[PDB]
Amino acid sequence: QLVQSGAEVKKPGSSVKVSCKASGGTFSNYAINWVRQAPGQGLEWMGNIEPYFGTANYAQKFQGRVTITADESTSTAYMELSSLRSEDTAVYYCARYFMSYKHLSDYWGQGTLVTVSSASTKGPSVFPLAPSSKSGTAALGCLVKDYFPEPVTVSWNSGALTSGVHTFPAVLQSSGLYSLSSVVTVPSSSLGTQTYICNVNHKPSNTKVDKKVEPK
Amino acid sequence: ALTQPASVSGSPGQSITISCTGTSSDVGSNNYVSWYQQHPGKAPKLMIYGGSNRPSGVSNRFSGSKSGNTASLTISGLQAEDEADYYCRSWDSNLSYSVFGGGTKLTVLGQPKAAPSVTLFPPSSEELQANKATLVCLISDFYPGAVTVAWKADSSPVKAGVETTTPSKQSNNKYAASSYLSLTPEQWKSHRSYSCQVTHEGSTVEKTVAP
Repeated sequence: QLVQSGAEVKKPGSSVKVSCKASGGTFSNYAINWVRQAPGQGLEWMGNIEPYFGTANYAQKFQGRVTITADESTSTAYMELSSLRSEDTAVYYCARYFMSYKHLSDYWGQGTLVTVSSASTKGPSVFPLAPSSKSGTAALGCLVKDYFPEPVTVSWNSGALTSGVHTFPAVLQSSGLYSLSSVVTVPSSSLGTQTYICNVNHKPSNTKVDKKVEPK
Repeated sequence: ALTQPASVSGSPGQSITISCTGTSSDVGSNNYVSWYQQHPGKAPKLMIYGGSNRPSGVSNRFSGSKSGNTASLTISGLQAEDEADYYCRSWDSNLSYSVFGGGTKLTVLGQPKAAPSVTLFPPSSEELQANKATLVCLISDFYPGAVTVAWKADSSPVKAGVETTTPSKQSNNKYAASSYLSLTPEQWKSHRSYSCQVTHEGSTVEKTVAP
């Protein structure tokens, strides 16, 4: 129903445009709401836009450097926040109410992580974490190193291997760059007879690194 | 905005209520108040709307009350899953301005303690050749998220040179955490073995690895 654009970095004075595509099916035409949430903080309403009238609403706190527009031609709403300051670093969501069964309910997008930084976008370095020895069951995985900004999306076997996977939360390095890992639990007997591959996606740099893992 | 208690606690089967108290220009000015449930790393789920109505599909264990300038969410038959941050929401009478509460961290007590399941990986050959050496220590499904990591070199506290994460509320309510020890592809070979000490409550698991 709601699919948002991808994560970006933006220098401390720039602007960013987040897109929300209402691709669902509906007889309800309620506004597209925008709510952001900074890491660990709570929810914050920014404003919305009633597609019909075109009338947009803005929480005063954002009035002046935020503009919500909807392109009816593509059923895609947009939120542009400008004069970007460091505290604008957060996950931006779009939401919309609707009638399901004579009862209200509201769908939320997957959100987008806008990172306010004067740092350059760096692609990750993917290293294989070969199994055996220190792994009945053996653990193998990938070490996604030194990237920026977040997030990174680790998958196995293009998506087939969706069982026993464990992609951990990234860690922030003193260098300011990010590093994360993704392990998998697999039958030691399947090792030699199964091809393991982690497909790491870092949309912020339009990079996808497909790395194969194995032992000696 | 709207103020709600920073946190609450409760044992299974028991039931508590979270209060959200605002003013007469918001909560006290209509029945446009709702409650959202937000599990770690997920988007908020609408639990109660228009003061007391529940969306279709939400457990009727959740009920919403409203009176004067404050709203109340009551969770009964408390289950472990109920654990998450809860937010209250208000809409002005015109539906042209909404505002959320500060959020309240609910935590279900009487939850079985689990020890960390540690795993340590040595610098990949590939990386070493790339003149880098990175040790990766993945701490898994424990409870509570009260763990402390310490790295050693042969047997001596290689404190500083590390980077650990913060416990992250996993799916199954337990926690997980990483820990990376960066070092020179020389300092790794020129040393017997490195280890990752993961102490947590009584238990203290530690995995060592060597070139």
